[PDB]
Amino acid sequence: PPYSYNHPTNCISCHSNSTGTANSQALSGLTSGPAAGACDPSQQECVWSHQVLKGTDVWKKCINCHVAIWNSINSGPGNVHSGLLNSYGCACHAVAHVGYGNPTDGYTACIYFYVPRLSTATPGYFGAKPTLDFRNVYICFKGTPEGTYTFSGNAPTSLMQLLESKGEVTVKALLVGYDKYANGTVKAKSSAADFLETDFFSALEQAGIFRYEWGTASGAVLKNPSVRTHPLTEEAPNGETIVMGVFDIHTGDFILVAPYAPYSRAPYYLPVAVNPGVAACFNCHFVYQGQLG
Amino acid sequence: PPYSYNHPTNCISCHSNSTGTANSQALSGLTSGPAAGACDPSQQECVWSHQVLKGTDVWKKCINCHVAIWNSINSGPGNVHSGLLNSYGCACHAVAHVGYGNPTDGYTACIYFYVPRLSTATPGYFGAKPTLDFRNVYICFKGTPEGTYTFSGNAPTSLMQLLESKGEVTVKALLVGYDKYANGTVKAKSSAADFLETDFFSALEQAGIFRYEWGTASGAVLKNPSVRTHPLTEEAPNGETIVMGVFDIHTGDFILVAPYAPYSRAPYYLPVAVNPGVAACFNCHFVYQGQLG
Amino acid sequence: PPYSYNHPTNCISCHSNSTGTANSQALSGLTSGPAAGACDPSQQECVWSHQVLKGTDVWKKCINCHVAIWNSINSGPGNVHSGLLNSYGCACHAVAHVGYGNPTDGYTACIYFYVPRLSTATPGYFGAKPTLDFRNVYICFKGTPEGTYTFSGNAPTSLMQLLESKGEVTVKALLVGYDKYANGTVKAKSSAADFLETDFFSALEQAGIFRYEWGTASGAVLKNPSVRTHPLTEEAPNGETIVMGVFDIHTGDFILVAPYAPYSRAPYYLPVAVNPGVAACFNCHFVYQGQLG
Amino acid sequence: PPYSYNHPTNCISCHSNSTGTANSQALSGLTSGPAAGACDPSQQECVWSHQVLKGTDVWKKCINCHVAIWNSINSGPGNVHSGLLNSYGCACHAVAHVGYGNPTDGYTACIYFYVPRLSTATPGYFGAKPTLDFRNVYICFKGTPEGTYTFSGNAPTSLMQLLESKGEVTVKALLVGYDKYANGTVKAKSSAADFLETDFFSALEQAGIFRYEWGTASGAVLKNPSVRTHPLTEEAPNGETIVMGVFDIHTGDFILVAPYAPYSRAPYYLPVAVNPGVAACFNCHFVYQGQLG
Amino acid sequence: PPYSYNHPTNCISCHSNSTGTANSQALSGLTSGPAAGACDPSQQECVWSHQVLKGTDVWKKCINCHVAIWNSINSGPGNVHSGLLNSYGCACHAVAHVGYGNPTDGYTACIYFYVPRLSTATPGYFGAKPTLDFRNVYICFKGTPEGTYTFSGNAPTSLMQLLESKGEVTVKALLVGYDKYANGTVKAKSSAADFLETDFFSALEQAGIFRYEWGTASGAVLKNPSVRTHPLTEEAPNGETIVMGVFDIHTGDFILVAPYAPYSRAPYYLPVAVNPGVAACFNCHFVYQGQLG
Ligand code: HEC
Ligand code: HEC
Ligand code: HEC
Ligand code: HEC
Ligand code: HEC
Ligand code: HEC
Ligand code: HEC
Ligand code: HEC
Ligand code: HEC
Ligand code: HEC
Ligand code: HEC
Ligand code: HEC
Ligand code: HEC
Repeated sequence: PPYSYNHPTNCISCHSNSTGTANSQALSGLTSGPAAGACDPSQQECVWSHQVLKGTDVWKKCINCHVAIWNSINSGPGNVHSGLLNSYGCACHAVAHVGYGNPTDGYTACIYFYVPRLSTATPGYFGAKPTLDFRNVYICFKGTPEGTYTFSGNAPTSLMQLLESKGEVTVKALLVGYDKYANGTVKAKSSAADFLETDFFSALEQAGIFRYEWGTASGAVLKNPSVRTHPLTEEAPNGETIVMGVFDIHTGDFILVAPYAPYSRAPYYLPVAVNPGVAACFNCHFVYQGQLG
Repeated sequence: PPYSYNHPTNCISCHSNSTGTANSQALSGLTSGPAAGACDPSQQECVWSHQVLKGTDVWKKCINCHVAIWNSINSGPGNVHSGLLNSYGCACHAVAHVGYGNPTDGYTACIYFYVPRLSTATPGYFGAKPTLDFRNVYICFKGTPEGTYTFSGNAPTSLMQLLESKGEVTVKALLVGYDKYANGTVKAKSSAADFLETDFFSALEQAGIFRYEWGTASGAVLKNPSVRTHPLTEEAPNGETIVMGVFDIHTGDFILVAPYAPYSRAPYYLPVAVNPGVAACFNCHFVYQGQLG
Repeated sequence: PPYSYNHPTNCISCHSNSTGTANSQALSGLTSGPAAGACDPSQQECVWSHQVLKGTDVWKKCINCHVAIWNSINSGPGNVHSGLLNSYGCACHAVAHVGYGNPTDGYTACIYFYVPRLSTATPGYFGAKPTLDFRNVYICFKGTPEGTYTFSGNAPTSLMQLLESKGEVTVKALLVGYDKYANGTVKAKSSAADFLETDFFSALEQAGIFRYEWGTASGAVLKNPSVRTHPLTEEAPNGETIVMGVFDIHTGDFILVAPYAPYSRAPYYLPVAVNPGVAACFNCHFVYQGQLG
Repeated sequence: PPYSYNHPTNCISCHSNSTGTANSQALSGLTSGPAAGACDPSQQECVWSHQVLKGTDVWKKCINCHVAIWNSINSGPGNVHSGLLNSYGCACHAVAHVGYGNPTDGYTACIYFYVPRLSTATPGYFGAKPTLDFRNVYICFKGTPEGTYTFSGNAPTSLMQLLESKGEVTVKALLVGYDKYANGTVKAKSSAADFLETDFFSALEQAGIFRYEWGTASGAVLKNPSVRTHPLTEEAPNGETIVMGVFDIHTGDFILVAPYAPYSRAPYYLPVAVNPGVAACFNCHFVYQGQLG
Repeated sequence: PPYSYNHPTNCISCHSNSTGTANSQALSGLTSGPAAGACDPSQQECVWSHQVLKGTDVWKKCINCHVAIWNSINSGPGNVHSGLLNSYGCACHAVAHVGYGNPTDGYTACIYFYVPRLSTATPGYFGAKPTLDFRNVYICFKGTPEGTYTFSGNAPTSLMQLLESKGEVTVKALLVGYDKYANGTVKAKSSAADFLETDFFSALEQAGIFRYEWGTASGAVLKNPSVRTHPLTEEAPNGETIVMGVFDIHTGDFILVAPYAPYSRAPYYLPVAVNPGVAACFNCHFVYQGQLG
């Protein structure tokens, strides 16, 4: 069975354009019913049509959850980036598919993200905004949790050279200090960071990520005892997971978005002043003709 | 990961209008919860709504730290400049965003500040105070740490001409002599200035800025051994930082506020009589019709 | 950066009521510490509270250096003028703020001083002492180093008329002959005056002011080789300076206090018998009902 | 700037008890050095302590020049008047401070001198010497160069009545005939007096006073071409001067000491037999109980 | 100013031992030059040293004018009295200093002369010559021009008693008749005496003394039109003068030497046969043990 590391590993929901709508292009009759994309699930039984998507459609077709954020960026309080998302989906989050375990042999994982394109637009361009083209490039590699890596893909050669010279891909995240109790209560502390810096394939071994609270009478943010939040993540040490975060193409670092918005304030990560999560946008907003784009 | 040069490079806190308040316009439900600006983080889990701000709002929305200074100027002991700040935010500090490194190719950085406007107000005006309009103009440029620069922006043409003729933007700061010990103790000396004057992009290489003390039994100001101060800054030589200071539009010099208030007295910077930090206000308080405004 | 012409151009020290005292009304916590005027710099880190002062307070709040002179006048050997200084500060020295350069366009400078008030006190008063009221009036003007000037302010109309008719404000000082050597040694001669008489804005171009000695084995006063004195001043030809001296309201002449007390004796300024520095007190001690007060 | 009429108008030298001595009560450290009256100018830099003196001390503290005359009277060839000078300073010379000009409005000037006191000493005293008490009284007045005057002060009522009845104070001096050449040579003639008699405030307009020679091959006294003497005085028509001479309290006439000792012989002032300069001593040496003392 | 009655009232020339000689004990440097009695006026500027003399020196030190008469008596045609003058100066002329005026109150005047001493030299001496000792005694008094007088001094008691009994001191002189013309011509008549006999203090009111001629084509003595003689004296009615003559101690009469040698012949004073001027020598040449010496 698939294991959850940071995201629900429902390979159908993220790849098949919803399941509950009327026409439901992903739904088809079971035995001899209507052809694919024609049944009415509210009026007749029909089954998944085995639809799989590739390319930029997958980024856009991830609006099955996160309706609030999608509406927030599209004609909401995030109106600025509306042009980018409405044309390329979530064009700045990196999805890292991972396959199998047993660290004795070495796993296999690919990383998918976007890279701004700048070969056009009157060479010599050094603006504070990028041109609207991103090529949806990807990187995939194989290796053991310790030591060497082998790279492949169609990423820009400048990033491939950096990754080959480095020899590994690193993962860094911010670990808000937390206290775990017997009944599952998770309360955050006031001064603890324990900055993460490990190989990507050794990051599958540890699950000390804070990622919000779930307790009661907590002194930081949460106060309601009976809610369904998402506390500290799971280990998943030799399984098939979907690691989600952002990929800083400048240094080849896959960064996890470990803390949430209410837990990115000074009295909660004081020892380490920086939050690694917000680092992708420097590969978009301060570009020039060369660099690594 | 973002690097800290003089300011916390938390790109969300300075651009998203707080995160912990009740309504919390920057907070939105994670999967299908309340729309953006409607969750209660103390009563339900919700996530950053990807809100980004541009214009004069960003200057005003920087009241998430520095509550003491904001209250000091607004109806406090800094009551004089209350009219300016309450309408334009911190209208005299310059924020210099910087992107990427590897000085072989050259970085890219922009500078944001304010410039008094004087085209109105009965031509021939030569008062000791400026008119209340500042246009929040910006300058951005690209170049290597050594030699030539290329400029662009919407700054007044008089300043653009000076910057193009000069060919570079310089950084100057006051370096109070300090002694660094093994245990991190930093004690200031009695006579050492070592005035800074370097290209802006070569200022990212050196971190000899004094910027307060952190030791114990210090003979200058500090006496308490266990406090969390901010000692000498960090290098950040090929990273994405946020350099903060003031920009003197008269000479195109980006000035760092290197020493703090307790360390701007005669027995602490004696060899160099002037403190470069307090130089912005000459572009506001002694203006005339032309000049560089 | 600010330039030094005759005084340290530390715009905070002269305008913010000290920085090192316990309560330290000008000091405030950095991020969320105690409010302004409440931190203890010897026990906790806190920063300048952006306090700026206007009016008669600025004159009194200049006791951060010059403790010896302040104590000399207040209940010392200068006991006579103790009543005036303790109520109005240094009420006879003129401070001349100056802004920007490039003499092609023309600078902008204001002058601040005191003027005795005599409209009261039984009209017909022609005593040898003035009444204790001085109104702390100011004059500001704009113009190029050559030729015309434009005046404004709230000074008494009699002085404004004289300044407009004259068309310029002149600067005069006594230049004790000096010899400058390679190693910085400055020795005064026996007969050289070279009386100064130039427009105020052309006085920023030349720095031939003697202003004490710094050498060794000097035959005039100084004998110790290793001391920190203040030798001949600096040019500062297109910068923001703070010119300090006295303003003779009778002729509208801004007079620099060029020589010091040990160098105002006959064998050191013989060719010119008068010392222009001591000329302010004729606007206080020999007044009548009209005049220019 | 102050103007010289007959005396160096150095208001500090005559009022501040020297400047070059070791202890130097008038010298104080500049910024934070030793307190007033404690610096060593030959070993450390220190500045005028703003010391001002009033009363009989000012008369005694004028020994900073005129060392030869002071030693001549004190235990020298002027041994007779040694008792008077050692106790009251120069008790027979009159100092007349003057303030401002523009004769359209009228100036303001005070006169300071000594008056013998005779109310004691067995009424009926008509000796040829006065009693040793002089009260250092003063007279000050205001008026235009033409016509009326207004008097005030604490002088004996007998002199005040005479001055009010007269309506003006007159100045008289002896003008030795002189010839002035292009190169500054001044040679005295053999028969020319041109006795002076004018209002005090109209005496500031003319500068025909002989007051010694400065030429070469002169047939009267001087023979050396290269000396620094004091030739004919200056006009100073609307300025702040210090007129020095003697005040004959008998007639209220301020008398200038116009010619020097070598030029008070018969072949140099023949037309007028009397020299007005030596007229003060009749108010000391031939007094009685009443008179104007 | 001093007034001239019969003698130049130059109080310095008669009291300070010349001014033009090389060593010039009465001359001293002005500001810091050579000490008193050491300057060379022909080679350097120096000023009166305020030297005043008392005693028998003043009589001898009156050789600054009258060189002809001094040489006439000393080893000349007046060889007889050479012993007296060379040891006591002009020991038979009386000098009468006078002070102030306004005859309503009364003036004050002293008289200085010589009195032969005869208490020694074998009591019973009645020779035709006096012994060589004269004691340089003086008399001073106060009184109004009319009526009573008050006497004091150290004169011999016999003369004091006579003066007190008389109650006044009288002045007598011979008035040669003269005619005064518009152009200043003064011509003497042939028969007019108008003998003077008045109180000393009322003699200051009238100036009808002949005292030589100044005209042209005069029939008495003078023939040259252009000469500088000394015609009829001046009034000086309420001033400070120096009355010069001889004092006849026998009757206490101060006698003026009114006519000169060429005008003491019979056809010029015919009505009064005696000339009062030559009356002093009867107090020297016909003395005895008692009398009034
Ligand atoms: C349905 C279920 C979806 C779909 C179709 C997508 N997401 Fe999202 N996601 C989902 C859940 C329940 C959560 C909570 C995380 C948890 O339970 O542990 C998330 C979280 C994220 C995050 C935060 C990652 C982290 O905190 O470590 C991101 C960045 C994210 N999801 C992105 C994302 C994108 C880009 C999608 C479409 C391309 C997308 N999700 C779809 C549930 C669901
Ligand atoms: C939250 C965290 C913020 C926010 C939202 C702003 N600042 Fe400020 N700032 C912050 C810290 C922790 C510090 C300490 C500096 C350090 O840790 O090294 C500062 C400092 C400054 C300074 C001093 C710069 C220097 O000493 O070199 C300035 C001038 C400053 N901050 C300005 C500033 C402005 C103008 C802001 C809003 C527009 C602002 N800050 C927001 C923390 C925080
Ligand atoms: C701290 C630093 C101060 C403060 C707060 C004031 N002064 Fe003063 N001042 C200071 C220095 C180091 C010097 C030396 C001058 C030099 O380095 O070149 C001075 C000098 C003066 C002078 C002399 C001016 C001259 O010689 O040309 C004056 C007249 C003077 N300072 C006046 C003054 C007044 C009136 C102040 C308060 C209102 C004042 N100072 C404050 C240093 C400092
Ligand atoms: C220092 C400089 C002093 C001081 C402290 C005093 N005097 Fe004197 N004085 C000085 C100079 C250089 C001169 C020359 C005059 C000139 O340059 O024109 C004088 C002159 C006088 C005179 C003569 C006045 C005349 O000729 O018209 C007098 C009477 C005089 N000075 C008096 C005087 C007194 C009474 C002082 C102390 C109370 C005194 N001076 C101080 C220079 C200096
Ligand atoms: C310099 C000037 C002197 C000095 C130092 C003395 N005298 Fe003499 N004197 C002087 C003048 C110019 C005149 C002319 C008189 C005039 O101008 O009206 C005189 C006159 C006399 C007289 C005659 C008095 C008379 O005619 O009424 C006498 C008796 C006399 N002078 C005496 C005298 C004595 C005793 C002196 C020294 C002790 C002396 N003089 C000095 C000019 C000068
Ligand atoms: C929550 C999101 C999400 C989930 C869950 C997910 N994917 Fe994807 N997948 C993506 C996105 C986004 C892309 C876009 C890659 C591109 O556009 O090039 C992608 C692309 C792919 C590709 C294309 C690779 C290529 O070279 O074209 C494959 C294969 C794939 N996914 C397999 C899987 C499998 C197998 C699972 C589950 C068992 C899975 N994915 C689950 C988001 C997801
Ligand atoms: C993957 C690309 C990408 C990333 C990552 C990204 N942006 Fe942008 N951003 C854009 C583009 C494209 C635009 C211009 C949109 C347009 O012109 O329509 C833009 C515009 C903006 C603007 C407005 C610029 C203007 O001139 O008005 C702001 C502000 C901004 N972004 C902030 C941010 C911040 C803050 C981050 C990171 C926290 C970020 N962006 C991350 C692509 C990106
Ligand atoms: C502590 C303050 C601060 C931080 C941190 C900060 N900014 Fe800004 N930023 C500002 C201010 C102030 C402005 C105002 C510029 C204006 O008003 O024109 C601004 C403006 C901008 C703009 C607008 C440029 C334009 O032309 O309109 C962009 C893009 C931007 N920031 C990007 C970023 C990114 C990306 C980060 C972090 C990864 C970041 N900023 C972090 C203060 C900050
Ligand atoms: C970016 C613009 C700006 C800067 C920088 C600035 N000021 Fe001002 N200042 C103003 C304005 C605008 C006013 C007038 C406010 C009003 O009229 O309401 C003012 C007013 C003042 C006043 C009061 C003037 C009066 O007539 O009462 C003082 C004092 C003052 N400033 C001091 C300073 C000092 C000191 C500095 C530098 C250390 C400084 N200011 C920097 C904009 C500025
Ligand atoms: C050493 C002394 C000193 C220094 C340094 C100094 N000032 Fe001042 N300043 C004064 C004094 C004194 C006044 C008093 C004026 C008054 O009372 O009217 C004053 C007044 C002012 C005013 C008030 C003008 C008005 O019309 O009310 C302004 C604005 C000002 N200063 C600006 C500055 C600036 C900007 C700087 C430095 C960058 C500076 N000053 C540095 C002494 C100083
Ligand atoms: C700006 C005004 C001002 C200036 C400039 C000034 N004074 Fe004064 N001075 C005063 C006042 C006011 C008093 C009277 C103080 C009192 O009555 O309490 C005074 C009093 C005096 C007194 C004592 C007067 C008395 O009757 O006892 C002396 C002496 C004196 N000043 C000397 C000087 C000298 C010397 C100077 C110049 C070198 C000078 N002053 C400059 C204002 C001034
Ligand atoms: C060369 C001598 C000299 C000079 C120069 C001089 N004074 Fe005086 N001053 C005196 C003397 C002597 C007195 C003594 C008055 C007394 O004792 O009553 C005096 C007294 C005074 C007084 C006291 C008035 C009173 O009523 O008590 C004042 C005020 C004064 N001076 C002002 C000045 C000023 C202002 C200057 C120059 C700008 C100056 N003086 C220059 C010699 C001088
Ligand atoms: C032309 C001659 C002459 C002139 C002019 C003159 N004196 Fe004298 N004075 C004398 C003589 C002679 C004595 C000698 C008295 C004695 O020896 O006792 C004398 C003595 C004195 C004495 C001494 C009195 C005593 O009791 O010892 C005084 C005082 C005096 N004079 C004052 C003056 C004054 C004041 C002036 C002018 C302003 C003046 N004199 C002008 C000739 C003169």
